[PDB]
Amino acid sequence: MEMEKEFEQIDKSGSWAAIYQDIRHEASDFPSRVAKLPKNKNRNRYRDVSPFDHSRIKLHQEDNDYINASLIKMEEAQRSYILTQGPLPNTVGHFWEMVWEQKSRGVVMLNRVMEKGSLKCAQYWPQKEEKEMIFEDTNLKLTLISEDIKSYYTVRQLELENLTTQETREILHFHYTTWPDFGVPESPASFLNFLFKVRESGSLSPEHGPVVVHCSAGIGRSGTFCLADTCLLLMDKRKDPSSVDIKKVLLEMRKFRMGLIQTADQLRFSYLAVIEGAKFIMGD
Ligand SMILES: O=C(O)c1ccc(OCc2ccccc2)cc1
Repeated sequence: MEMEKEFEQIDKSGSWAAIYQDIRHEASDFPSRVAKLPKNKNRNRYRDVSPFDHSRIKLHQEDNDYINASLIKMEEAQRSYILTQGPLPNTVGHFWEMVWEQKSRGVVMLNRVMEKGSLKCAQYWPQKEEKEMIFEDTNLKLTLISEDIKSYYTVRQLELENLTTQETREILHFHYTTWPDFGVPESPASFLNFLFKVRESGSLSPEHGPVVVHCSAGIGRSGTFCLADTCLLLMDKRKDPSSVDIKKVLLEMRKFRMGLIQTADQLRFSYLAVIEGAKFIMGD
């Protein structure tokens, strides 16, 4: 079926939970043996969210190459994404090592450091120009260059230096700051505006390594971001945009990381975002 009318048909029939459970039943199951080794326990935030072995990002280190991060490679859309958990106190150096080694231009953050009165990820970037951060375990230096605070999101320019070689690179930090502590946003308009700002920066384009996107577990909000982006790109590429099937795209993405889209409300919100976004790309 088309998307917008499938949407109203699920609303009128109130069957979002049943649709979402079908997706959960049909989703791929692949091994995640490296994630579960005892030496990696303090590298995982949640015991039930792990990267598959076949798609995990490897650190370029011989001691321990493990990080909780996955490469989502979308062949028809010609887009790749790295989805990862919010960094932990003992993985902030690994996180920036990955950004460096994978040649990423941008980092997309979809959570606040504290939500619901608890810490959802480490404070992993510097908050003042004159107070830079050094990660001694991976030999990297990180400096805040500039910061632009808007009503729904903040963009930061950061300088990452590899202290072994003295090479430097400019990284863009795109921080969506207004996702509610509970539920999903009422309108997708600010989330879509944010996606378009990431696109306009070059961070999603083939001349760079894959964008790094995270929330707390790296599957829920993060899944919503890449699902909406890929669906909108396919609607632009194909002769028949009504052939784009958001449930089939989501199942393709779940071949590369488990659990993408965590609730039926996140699934409904993803439909809403793609539907409204497709009108702006052209005009209604
Ligand atoms: O009739 C439909 O079922 C439909 C028609 C057009 C359409 O395209 C939306 C779009 C998105 C992004 C760029 C250009 C067009 C999607 C679905």
